Amino acid sequence: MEPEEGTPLWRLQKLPAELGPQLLHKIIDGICGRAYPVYQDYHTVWESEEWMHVLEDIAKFFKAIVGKNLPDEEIFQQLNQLNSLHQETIMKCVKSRKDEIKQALSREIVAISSAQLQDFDWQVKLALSSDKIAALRMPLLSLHLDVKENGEVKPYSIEMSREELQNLIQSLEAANKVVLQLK
Amino acid sequence: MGRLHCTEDPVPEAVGGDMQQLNQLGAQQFSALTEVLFHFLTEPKEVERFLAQLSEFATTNQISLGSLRSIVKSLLLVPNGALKKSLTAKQVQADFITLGLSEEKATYFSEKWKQNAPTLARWAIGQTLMINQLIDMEWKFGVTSGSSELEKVGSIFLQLKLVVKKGNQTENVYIELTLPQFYSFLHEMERVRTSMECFC
Amino acid sequence: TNQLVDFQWKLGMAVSSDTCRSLKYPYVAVMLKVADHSGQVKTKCFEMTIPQFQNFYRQFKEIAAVIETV
Amino acid sequence: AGDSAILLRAIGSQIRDQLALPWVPPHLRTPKLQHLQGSALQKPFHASRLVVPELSSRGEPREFQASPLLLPVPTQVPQPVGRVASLLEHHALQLCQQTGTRAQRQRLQKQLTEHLRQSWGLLGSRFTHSEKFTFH
Amino acid sequence: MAALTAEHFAALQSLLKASSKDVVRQLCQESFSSSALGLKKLLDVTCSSLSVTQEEAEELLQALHRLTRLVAFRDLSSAEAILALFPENFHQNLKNLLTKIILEHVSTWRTEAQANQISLPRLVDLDWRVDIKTSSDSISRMAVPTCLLQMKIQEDPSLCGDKPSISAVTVELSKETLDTMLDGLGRIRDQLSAVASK
Amino acid sequence: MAVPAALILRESPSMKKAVSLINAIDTGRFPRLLTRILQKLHLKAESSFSEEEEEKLQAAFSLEKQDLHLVLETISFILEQAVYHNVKPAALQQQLENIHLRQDKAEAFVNTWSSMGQETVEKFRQRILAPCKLETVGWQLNLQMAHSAQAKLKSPQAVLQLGVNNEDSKSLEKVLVEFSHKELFDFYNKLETIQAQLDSLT
Repeated sequence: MEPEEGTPLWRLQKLPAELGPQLLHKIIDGICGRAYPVYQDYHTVWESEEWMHVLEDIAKFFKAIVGKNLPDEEIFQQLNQLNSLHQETIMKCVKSRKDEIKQALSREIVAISSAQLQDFDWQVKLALSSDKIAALRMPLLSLHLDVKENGEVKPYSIEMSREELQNLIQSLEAANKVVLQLK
Repeated sequence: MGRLHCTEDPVPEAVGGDMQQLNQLGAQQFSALTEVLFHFLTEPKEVERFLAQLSEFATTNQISLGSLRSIVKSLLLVPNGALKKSLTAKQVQADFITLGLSEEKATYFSEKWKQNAPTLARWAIGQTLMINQLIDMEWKFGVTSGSSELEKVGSIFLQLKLVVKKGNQTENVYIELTLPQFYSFLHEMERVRTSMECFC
Repeated sequence: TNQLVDFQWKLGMAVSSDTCRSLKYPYVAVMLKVADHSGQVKTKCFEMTIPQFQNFYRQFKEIAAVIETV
Repeated sequence: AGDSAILLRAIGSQIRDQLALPWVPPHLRTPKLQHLQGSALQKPFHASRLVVPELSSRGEPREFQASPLLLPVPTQVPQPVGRVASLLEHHALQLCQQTGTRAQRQRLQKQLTEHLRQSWGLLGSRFTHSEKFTFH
Repeated sequence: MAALTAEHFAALQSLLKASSKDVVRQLCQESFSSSALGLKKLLDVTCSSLSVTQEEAEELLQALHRLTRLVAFRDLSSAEAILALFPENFHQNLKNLLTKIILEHVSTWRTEAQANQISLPRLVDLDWRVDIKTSSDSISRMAVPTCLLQMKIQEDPSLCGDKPSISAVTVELSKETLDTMLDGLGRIRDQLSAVASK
Repeated sequence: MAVPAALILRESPSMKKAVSLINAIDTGRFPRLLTRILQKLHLKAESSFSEEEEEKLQAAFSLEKQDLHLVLETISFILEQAVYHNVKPAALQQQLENIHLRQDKAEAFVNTWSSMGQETVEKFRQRILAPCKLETVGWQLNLQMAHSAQAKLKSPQAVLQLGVNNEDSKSLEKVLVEFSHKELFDFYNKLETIQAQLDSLT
């Protein structure tokens, strides 16, 4: 004996259908960058080695139907095998979360590159003296970059005077002019 | 038996003009150019020597080196397809005749191609991909007489050094085998030999 | 040897750079995800020009032809 | 200048207050002295993308937002430092967006398309010695 | 291996404090096998079982480690040789019990020590495939046989650090290269069919 | 001990060309050529001649670079086989004539091998097949006088530096080790065990 196979949501047929909306929205939160659901809530529904495939099979479905901009009728036709409440649940999740999923995909298209800026921070400080000169009073900016490369996040730091920061901003303003012709 | 065929229909029109430039050559000039081109192809990394030969050839005839480069490029198009396909000399000859090289000159080029082709075929097979090619092996056969844990031991061992080409660079791989492992290793690699000597 | 886990692509235009106001050239960018020995998975990305894609795509059509008549 | 004089006077009185306290061994520092003497851990600025309710929401998107399935916005991040960094960068982007030609834009997109068509339209040792001498 | 001392033998007297002969037997067996880090873990195990002080337990594990490996290093083949190591003042029933335990394990100890010698990285597994190459980007057709050799190799984990202790390398051989190394390895086989070298 | 009577030096097309060239090679220069190669032979990272010296050899012989290179490789292979077998002089003479080498070249080999070969065989015997060697030993002796946690010390300290050659990388790594007096005597006792193990072999 073995379960059915077909639309990869065949593993959802094991759920009690009243749990449907909770799990599917929480998987979408994980797609978009929040926490995924925890197995402890569903350990009676799937095996621990099976649960890992439930998450993957659901995430692929939502990504695929949004990326292809499918019509609602073509989505219904893919859901024909599911329980009617699971069919209705999934259609509602699409309508409510379509625009949020689409933004997650756009973020993932930027990752088709060798390195990405993950986060930044900055500090302004005043240097009051040094071993070279006692009446130094030089403003400096420290810019901290977190760059994701080869699946690891690397910290960089860059220090700028008033004039270096002016050249930086003047260059990024030229880039922004081009961005705003496209955006 | 044999059948005449061209390499392919997409060919630059300039190639036909270059064959007309070979028609302008004297037979002694054409034959010298044939041998110069094959002298490169028999040593195909000696590009500097070929360029020196082209300079001498250009200076001897007093022909523009740019026009000579055209002739060289136009000629090379036929062997590249021919060697990849493994075309016959007569097929190469008919193609050169279609390009407009005179049938005698195309005959000499196809015959010198014919002689060189077994040499060039062996070269081409060498270029084909290999994954982590073994290029050298060194070995040491010995006995462990004593250790820090036991005064007396008496354990036979084999050490191998494998030198492995990994694209642009080489690596050394060090492996120690016990006595039972050595015979198991040698027994397997003799099976390899046997199946490399028979198929189907 | 290595095995492909996934293949992804994007098509884009390079529009402008600080040295060249009108770049305006298209590219194809490919991401390969490969599994190593013991299943360690890693990604590699590279750009192609549009002529390079046409060649890359053309050669895979040769592989598919020989692999049937092998 | 009066404003810079006030700054330097504030700077100097901070250095006094720090010089006035001795160095304490790291295993004895209470949390105040951990901050002054550098044995506390700072946490990096890391921002996560939030979901916020939209008042103009109607239909099925509103039915989601009106329900426990959309968590209260700051509680969507487990850690308070990431929670702070997330709200800060979310609000920063809103200011950039709201603070920012159709013929010029259509013209540019048509210029980009012609370049794509024009680009495609080009389709239109003793071991080696022993081998060399006796096994090659 | 350095000789034992009266301080070590006094630690062995802690075995009189120990709860059972098999507890002694356990401590003997584990102290031979245990690393220094294992000895920290085993020290906690010893304190928990014996409830003696950590000093007594640590010195006892040190004394057994030193005693057992001294016998294994020398390979003392009889009780009489082992008994000579013990001082005359030692508790004779415990001294006789230790001799019995040492006799049983000593055969196993030399076998276990002989496996864990230092070496270059060891061969763990060997696999091979023979293919015939049929075509390439540059030759339309071919018929060249090739061997891919796959080896799985392990290094002492103390030398690896961050890296995994075991790795795999593929190596490709033509028959020309294969024949060359079959000669090289055959030499060693001929000189052992009669049990000593040529 | 015994050495096989079969062909130590073996026929091949490249060998047959080289044999004709070596018979042609100037007998007045050939002994000097041989001794340089034999002295170098144990070195894998080093050529027997520079390209400038190979140009001088080309100008003397009137060989091409590839022909001279083949000859140098052929001579190396002949001498490599002589080391591996540890061939006796008279046996070497016969093998050279068996590849149809001319008498003066064969005699020139036998003379050059006779003195220099035995040193070369010993130099090969000391070769190591390992990724790392111990290369250098060095030490410094110090007297501790004080530190931030104790005054009035008088403790001898030794620092040992071991220079380890990593021939995979052609880089030497310097390892520094501290010893107290008790620690250095413990180390000495282990070296004394290694020496007794070594002395058991003789």
